[PDB]
Amino acid sequence: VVGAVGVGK
Amino acid sequence: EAAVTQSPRNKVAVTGGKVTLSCNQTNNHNNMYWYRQDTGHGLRLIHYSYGAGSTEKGDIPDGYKASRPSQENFSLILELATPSQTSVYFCASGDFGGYEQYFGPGTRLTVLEDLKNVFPPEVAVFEPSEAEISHTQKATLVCLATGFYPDHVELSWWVNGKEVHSGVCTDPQPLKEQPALNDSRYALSSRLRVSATFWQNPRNHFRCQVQFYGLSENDEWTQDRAKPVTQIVSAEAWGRAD
Amino acid sequence: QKVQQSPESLIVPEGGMASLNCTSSDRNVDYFWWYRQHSGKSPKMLMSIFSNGEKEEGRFTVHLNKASLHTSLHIRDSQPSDSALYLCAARDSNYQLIWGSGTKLIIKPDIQNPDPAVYQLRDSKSSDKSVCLFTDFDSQTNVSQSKDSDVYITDKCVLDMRSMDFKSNSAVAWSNKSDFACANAFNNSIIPEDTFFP
Amino acid sequence: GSHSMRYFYTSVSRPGRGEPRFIAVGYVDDTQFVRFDSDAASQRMEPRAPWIEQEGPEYWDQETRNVKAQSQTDRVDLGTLRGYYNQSEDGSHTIQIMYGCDVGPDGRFLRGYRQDAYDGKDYIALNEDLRSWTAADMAAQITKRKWEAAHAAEQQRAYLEGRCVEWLRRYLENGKETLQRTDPPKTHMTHHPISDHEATLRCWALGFYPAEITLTWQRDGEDQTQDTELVETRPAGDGTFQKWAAVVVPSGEEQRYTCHVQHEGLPKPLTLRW
Amino acid sequence: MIQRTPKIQVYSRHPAENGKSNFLNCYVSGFHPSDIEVDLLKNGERIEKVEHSDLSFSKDWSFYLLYYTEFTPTEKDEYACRVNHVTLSQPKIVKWDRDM
Repeated sequence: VVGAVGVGK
Repeated sequence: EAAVTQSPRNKVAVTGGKVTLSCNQTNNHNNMYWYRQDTGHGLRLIHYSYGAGSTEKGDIPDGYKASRPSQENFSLILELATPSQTSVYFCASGDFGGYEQYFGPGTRLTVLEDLKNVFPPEVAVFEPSEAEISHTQKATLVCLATGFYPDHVELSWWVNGKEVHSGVCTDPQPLKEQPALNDSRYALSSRLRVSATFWQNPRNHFRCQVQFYGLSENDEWTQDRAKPVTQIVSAEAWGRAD
Repeated sequence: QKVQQSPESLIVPEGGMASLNCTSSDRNVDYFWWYRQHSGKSPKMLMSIFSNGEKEEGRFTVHLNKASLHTSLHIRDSQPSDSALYLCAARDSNYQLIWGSGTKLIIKPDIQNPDPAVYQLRDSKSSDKSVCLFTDFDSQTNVSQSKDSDVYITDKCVLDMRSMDFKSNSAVAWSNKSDFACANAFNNSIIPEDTFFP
Repeated sequence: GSHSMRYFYTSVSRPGRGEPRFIAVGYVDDTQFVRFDSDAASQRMEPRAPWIEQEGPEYWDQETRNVKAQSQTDRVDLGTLRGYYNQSEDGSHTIQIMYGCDVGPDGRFLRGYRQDAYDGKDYIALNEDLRSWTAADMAAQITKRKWEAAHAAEQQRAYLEGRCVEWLRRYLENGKETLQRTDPPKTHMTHHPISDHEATLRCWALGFYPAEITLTWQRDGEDQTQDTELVETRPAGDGTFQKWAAVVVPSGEEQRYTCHVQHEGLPKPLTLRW
Repeated sequence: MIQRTPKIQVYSRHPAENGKSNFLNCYVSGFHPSDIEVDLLKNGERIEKVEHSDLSFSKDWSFYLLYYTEFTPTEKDEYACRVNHVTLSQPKIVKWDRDM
């Protein structure tokens, strides 16, 4: 499953 | 630094009207959500967006529309208003789980079937009893706002032009004047206590202000009364040594 | 409703402990949240938990057992500033939140020096009639609803004079009929005995 | 044996030619099983292995929604990083992300990874503690301080320690016959005369799985690593891999050189001689 | 922007026996950036139906791709792979050497 936390970079 | 804003904040509408509620985040969050809070269900997701241009449905998406023209703006469009869409609508922003969903102030929408039941409140201030001053050496002021419909009003106390927050308390819920009737006109009360020496000074000015949210300029009035627009109704009382 | 919160209402004395629970029916939940909503305000996150165990931050303690999908908020040293709706959340099989009905915390204040009484208040000009004010009563006294259909009695509610550090309960009654007096008012409730009368 | 799951993300900017292209692939051990392309036609997460097709349409709807979410995230990150480095507004740049978890023989969390990159160079990386970040340049510290205030390490650890290993174990059981099997190499040797005085002995390894393999020449026991031609382990297209190794030999000394094949699918290491 | 020249290997999936169906593989690895144009050449002419693998990258962030098509090797036909990339001043040709 996909679980990459995106938080803005 | 979380800044999620909402507009409008209070709104009365008619069955069949269009209500467009708007939300604005400035936190560079790609995810924005539109919730709705009713008693017994908690927060319920209507529509949400994963990014600019996208709009996805939630769990109660019937009767509602949404639009995300930019990363910063997210709108909820109620094309044909129904009385079952009377609720408090919350907009939230976040970042794909996401330590926290940042919530907006919330909009109080009351959809009515006819505007003819809308009435501004009548406000009166009641000066403290001399018995209370003698017995407890404190003075209490009571402000009553009666005969208003719908319920979203905002009561505040203004002492000498400054809004006060100490010794101030307002009833959490308006009470119905005729609870049997549908579209019953409501009533609200508030208290303000200050020192007996403060009340005896005639140079102090006490004003109770009630903000009524009702009809807007674009709404159409056809009755022979005053158009119950969103307005302010105040009542004042001056200190007295007696 | 996948997220189930219990209790529904909780009346906790000031200074005591309040334990709120929440349980999910969706087994595919990896994260739990606790949100606090003060009356007429927006929800705001209080605690977060995703690992089995306990997590303390101030007076608040959160517990998690992912086997039973149970989260528990424990507010110790209760203060009247905690009376709010407490919402439980859970991360979906997606990455959205499943919200619960909510639990209502009511922290009854600690009135230190009660001095109950009833007073008559007069209109500033002459726009209306007169009212009765029941004030300075302890938290034990419960204001019963107005019976007589011509008079309306407001709910109990607390004041706070921060400068003098004085808290006082209050309730108001008003009627439009002339045969209305404070002695013959508030009878539908259980007023105390020291209740002073003019 | 220790098994692994890892997702690879690639986002290339196309300034003026459209929106950034997002390519995503998922690899359990060495077997790809999911794929997504933004410049495709399906606009959906698509299977690339037989043991993942058994999952319900709900799986293929949630994975499509979640993988599309990262495409939006990387779209804005692409311009955010451009400003950090003060690059031209018309140039193409690439963001690469690798993340995944590692289980052991038991099935328990061994360790997890999360590594981001910009233009083929390291940008930020989650440390082994799953609780702190490592920046490569001064512009990645901008991201680190933002991510440290958003508790991104906690959120990423919640996946690596939880949902990741949970579904890796599920994937392993759904494809026992394809993932937990080892295909030993098919080894043979060939001989090509360079001239009437020299020749090239090549040692072959065909159709082996997984990728890990070690091929070494010896001259009477002495390793010939300096005089040897080694090629990168290459895919065959059917899930198995290939690798061949050459050494130049004298005319009459072909029987002094031995090739050694080491692979976990072989119970004992092979020794090839001409 | 550290740009990396691609590495090219041309080979067949199974050992080459004439008249028997097999796959022709051109494996391009260790290159950066991702934009690359690769064609399979039969006797110097492009092959129309060519499938390619999904884009991925190795530990050093360098990409790798595999282009393949079904074909039948002969004693006469020569096969090669044409790879064009930003790091190449001119297109690079790698002939398919059977047994290599």
